[PDB]
Amino acid sequence: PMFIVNTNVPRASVPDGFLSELTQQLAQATGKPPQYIAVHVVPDQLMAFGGSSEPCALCSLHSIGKIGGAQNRSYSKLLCGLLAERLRISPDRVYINYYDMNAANVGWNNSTFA
Amino acid sequence: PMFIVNTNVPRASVPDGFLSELTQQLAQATGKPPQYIAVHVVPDQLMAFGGSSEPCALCSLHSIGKIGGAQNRSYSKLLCGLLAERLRISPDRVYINYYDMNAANVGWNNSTFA
Amino acid sequence: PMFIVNTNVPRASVPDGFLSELTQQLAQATGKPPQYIAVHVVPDQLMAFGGSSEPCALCSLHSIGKIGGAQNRSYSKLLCGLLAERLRISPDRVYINYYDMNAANVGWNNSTFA
Repeated sequence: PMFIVNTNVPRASVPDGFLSELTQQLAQATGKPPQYIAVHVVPDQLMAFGGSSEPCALCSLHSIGKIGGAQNRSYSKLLCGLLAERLRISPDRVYINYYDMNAANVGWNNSTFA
Repeated sequence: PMFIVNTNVPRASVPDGFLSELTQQLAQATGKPPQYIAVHVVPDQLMAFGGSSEPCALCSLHSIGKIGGAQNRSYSKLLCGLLAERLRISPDRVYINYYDMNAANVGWNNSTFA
Repeated sequence: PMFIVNTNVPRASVPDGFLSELTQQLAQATGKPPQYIAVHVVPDQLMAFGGSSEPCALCSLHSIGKIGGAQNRSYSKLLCGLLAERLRISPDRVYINYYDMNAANVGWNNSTFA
């Protein structure tokens, strides 16, 4: 799985352990080994949500399977919780786009997963 | 809706109110309330279009509905126009990817829109 | 086609001419003229892969057609090879997401390809 967070919070406010915390929590939530999880955090962005530049986040989660109606509601609770606690972002200023990837459409280690 | 602009134009050339303008224009074009519109502008990027590093942009628009043949032409005229007027990017050096998102695949405030 | 590379390798390690090389190699691999290829390289990113911050990359390739099972294997060998040779990134620390875009969902030059 790969998880991307784009946010206007400054780099100095991103805790040093945040990428490792996300990796472990996503491994538990998805049931996948941590070795397969990639995380990308992009702070200091020029962003607005609802016309306001108060802290916000635009996120994406891509996974081969483990995406769906009930699962995505659970992921949204987990991730809004982490963003609220660690980055101080209000949960109504977070969007998360979920992508169920076909194995033939994910490249890794010179090949694809198909 | 969520609109992202990645561009090699320098940050100093982005006008002060550009995020507000995009928000209002997108609200009018999509018919969705400004409260739910997120905009993200990423300048100073290392980009090329057709092998050249003249000003260019790669953009994405994600929406739950309001995506389709005729609507997307209208959005492209609006958005290429704004980027040409405000950032001085030629419209033939802009790509905009459009994504019709399933409501179950957009997380917000501890749930999804399904 | 549009190709995006996000990496934690520093900007100073990106060779002169890399965006040209990517444009030329992707034109050959996809069969599309170079004029319609856009490339975007994002170094110095805060990223982890498998809970480690050793060099890694998250990439996307979006094309109108020319995406599929066997083609994506060929692209992954090509692109993992280039990232390994030019940026010193191990292929097992690269994900590439492939997107087959409908022509009606790509805006360019004030219109769409539909």
